[PDB]
Amino acid sequence: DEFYISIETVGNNIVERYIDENGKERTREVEYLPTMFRHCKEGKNCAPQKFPSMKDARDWMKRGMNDFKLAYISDTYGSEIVYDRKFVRVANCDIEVTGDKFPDPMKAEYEIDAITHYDSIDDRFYVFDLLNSMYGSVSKWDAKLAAKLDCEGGDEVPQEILDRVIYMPFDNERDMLMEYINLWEQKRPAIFTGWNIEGFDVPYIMNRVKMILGERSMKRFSPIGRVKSKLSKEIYSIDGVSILDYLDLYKKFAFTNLPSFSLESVAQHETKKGKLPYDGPINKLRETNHQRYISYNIIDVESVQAIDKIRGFIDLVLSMSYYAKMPFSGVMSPIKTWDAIIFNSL
Amino acid sequence: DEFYISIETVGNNIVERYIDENGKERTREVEYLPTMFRHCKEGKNCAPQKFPSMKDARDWMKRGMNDFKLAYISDTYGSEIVYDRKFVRVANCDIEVTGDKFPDPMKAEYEIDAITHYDSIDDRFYVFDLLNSMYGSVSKWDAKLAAKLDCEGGDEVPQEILDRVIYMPFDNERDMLMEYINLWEQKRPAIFTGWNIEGFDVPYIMNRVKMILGERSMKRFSPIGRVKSKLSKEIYSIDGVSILDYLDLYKKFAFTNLPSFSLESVAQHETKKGKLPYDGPINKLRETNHQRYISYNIIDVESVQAIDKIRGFIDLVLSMSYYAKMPFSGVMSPIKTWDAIIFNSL
Repeated sequence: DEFYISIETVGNNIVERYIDENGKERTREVEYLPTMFRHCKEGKNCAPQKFPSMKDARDWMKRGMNDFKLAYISDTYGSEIVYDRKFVRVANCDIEVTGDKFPDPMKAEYEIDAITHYDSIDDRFYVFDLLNSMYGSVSKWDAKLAAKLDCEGGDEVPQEILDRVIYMPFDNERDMLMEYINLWEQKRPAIFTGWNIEGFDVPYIMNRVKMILGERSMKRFSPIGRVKSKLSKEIYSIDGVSILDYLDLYKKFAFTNLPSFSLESVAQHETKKGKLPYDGPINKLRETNHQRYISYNIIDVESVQAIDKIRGFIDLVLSMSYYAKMPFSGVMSPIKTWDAIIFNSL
Repeated sequence: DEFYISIETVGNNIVERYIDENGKERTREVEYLPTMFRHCKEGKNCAPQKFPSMKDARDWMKRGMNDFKLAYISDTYGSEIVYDRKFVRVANCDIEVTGDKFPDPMKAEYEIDAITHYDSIDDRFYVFDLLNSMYGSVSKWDAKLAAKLDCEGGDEVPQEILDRVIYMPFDNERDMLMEYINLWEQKRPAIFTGWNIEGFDVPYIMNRVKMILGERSMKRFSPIGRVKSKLSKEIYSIDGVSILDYLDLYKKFAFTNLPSFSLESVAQHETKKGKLPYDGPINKLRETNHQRYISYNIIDVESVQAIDKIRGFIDLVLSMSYYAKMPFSGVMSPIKTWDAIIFNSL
């Protein structure tokens, strides 16, 4: 009851997102000067220390921004934090890109044709189906068929999954993308997961939007209007939203030693449920069986929430974060966490 | 009001050292059952999960135990921890030994000439002097001469430091060693710091006491009874006492750039007050110039506390450890701190 969701900074100012004292998520840009600093931030670290004066903090601020954020939090939430996950919007997507070669996210040359995106608040799987684009036009996915047995041409996607589905077919990619940005705008995720979203999905979505709708549209993913490409790889950061890959969480917090950390292997290992095999060039399954294509896509996206349901990692990130009184992204490393404990301790 | 000093375990038990309702160090011995456990206890950790019924917990017991410790602390110490330095017994010692250089702590051949041991609680430095140190019978030491200028035959040991020196002259090693153990037994340090204590000071005392006085005389040092080795350089641990070497704290929490991290180098740098330049020999200073020898000893020991007044690492240690609700030994370890936060976040 009164806790932060995001701590960003713009113009030497703090822009924070939080769930207020009546459960509504609000954002505020504060004018803020920290009261401590750590000289080494201007395997070693150093003890923090209080500024003597508001003049000191002031020319420091003009000279670790992360320590600035750590301080804000401490000043703003000095008491034990009381939080409620029901107030935190965790979303996770999984896209499908049909093309020759392979969908190199950096290049982002093929039209993405499927994006299912769960939302913990609504508890709905917003499915985005592109039935019309370069690799042939295709028919609308069918929820009723999707439920039927494989023997009867059904996909066998369970009902409560199918029941929370919110099908949205599109005539063209521009439109689908343009509407996906909208989903982000009106339902902005505090934490965004998935499985290798950081490696594939996120960058490929940013790169295709950017390439198709152009930069300006791409930054609309960020409520700060800040979406950057970091560099083999390219990962993309979306300010205002903690992008936390469940493949990373799973590898950091679930003692496994699996030969493959594929969605399938992990999901099969965790939920014990699996996906119907498919005798046919999977690389061409949208062409051969788009109905199945869309169901596989929605199964994948629920696998994550299932695994999370079993493992409770999103919950740990929140406990760990609110306790250390640090941004969710630190939980992902001893050093980051330890480094915040060092500062927040004094 | 009340905080842990030491948390240890005898068998399937827990014995706790602490400052009580009204500041007295006390020791509890509690029957304890873990409220949480982390299955992986048999950047890779795992999710903690509470136990709803002591039955389903006790059924798990016997199936690292610093899970037990971290848990005891949390369970027993709920609520933010408030602590005061004034009650935490912080000791620090430096010794002088004469014999073939770098008198190896493993071997432990020679009769340790002297030990000055400060005790934060009763703000006095304790000076143990070995007269009849094989090599030679020598004069007592005079605090008087030890305060008067290079111009005279004195060592310029500051007066403030001199008004604190309890001088204990001994005519044999054993008499001084037995009494040394006595000091610990009578004023058990919560934290035991020094400069390179871990490498030399400690393992030399333990092996001398073991070799010359025997095992149990060594174990007389631990509040419960276990002082153990690790071995061609053995490292000692006294259970019930946190041995925190200031050399390690300093490299870790200071951000310097010093060509040398010797006690001399450091103290000069910090206090900008160097030692009275050496004159004569070095190794025969016990003989040629004892007294200066003993004056210096007190000096090495006060420089550490001096360094600490400026740096504040002992503060950071109690802060971090109480903030994370973990034992003092984990503030040097990111894994350990992070791992404590994971636990305590539940």
